[PDB]
Amino acid sequence: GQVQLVESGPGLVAPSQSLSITCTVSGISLSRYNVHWVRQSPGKGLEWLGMIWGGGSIEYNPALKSRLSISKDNSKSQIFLKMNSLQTDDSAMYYCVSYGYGGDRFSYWGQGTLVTVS
Amino acid sequence: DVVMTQTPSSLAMSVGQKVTMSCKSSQSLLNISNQKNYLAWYQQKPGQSPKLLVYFASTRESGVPDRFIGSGSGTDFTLTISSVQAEDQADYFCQQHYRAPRTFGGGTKLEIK
Repeated sequence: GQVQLVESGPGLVAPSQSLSITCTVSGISLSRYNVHWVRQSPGKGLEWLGMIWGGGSIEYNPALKSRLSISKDNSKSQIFLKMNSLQTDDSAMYYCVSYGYGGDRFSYWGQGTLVTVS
Repeated sequence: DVVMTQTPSSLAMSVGQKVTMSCKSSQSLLNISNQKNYLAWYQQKPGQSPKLLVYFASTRESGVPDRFIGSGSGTDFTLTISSVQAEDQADYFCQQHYRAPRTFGGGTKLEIK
């Protein structure tokens, strides 16, 4: 077990209001791992949202890039997703996923968090 | 725009058979520099998050059994299951990690009888 990525969000949220999700990481060092934000829904399927590399760099999906913000806190082992101008379209199961070497795995895919923009 | 296309969208196999599912990119995912193909495979079972099975096109992840084998390169890849076992019934996606945005394939729904 030992390494866990637990994402926590609001569950239900009113539209055009802003989303905020936190990926809480355990058992690994954020400097040595890359964390991505992804979401999944039956209608839209799997969609890559962005990522923040071990060493600061952040990349976003060119579509949502304007409504997106990704950041982190290596001291608290947390990653953040802040998406604006919510539309009932953004409802999904959100996940943070990390990649890196040195652990009993190369990848750790979080639990998921349901965001129901309604 | 790197378009990831999986195939078939669904198939029905039976226990013990070799299962073959394809994944194709609109552009080459091979980094002419380290000669690694940046493509990963995932398995998703009911109400569970997806789990990585293979990366760099052929490198199995830990705990992934020897029966799953990733192959291919450039723009055409393949996930083979040497001998399927019932527990294998799941959704299998592929994601390209070459260029941002790291898009996913549409998935192939494997049904095991």
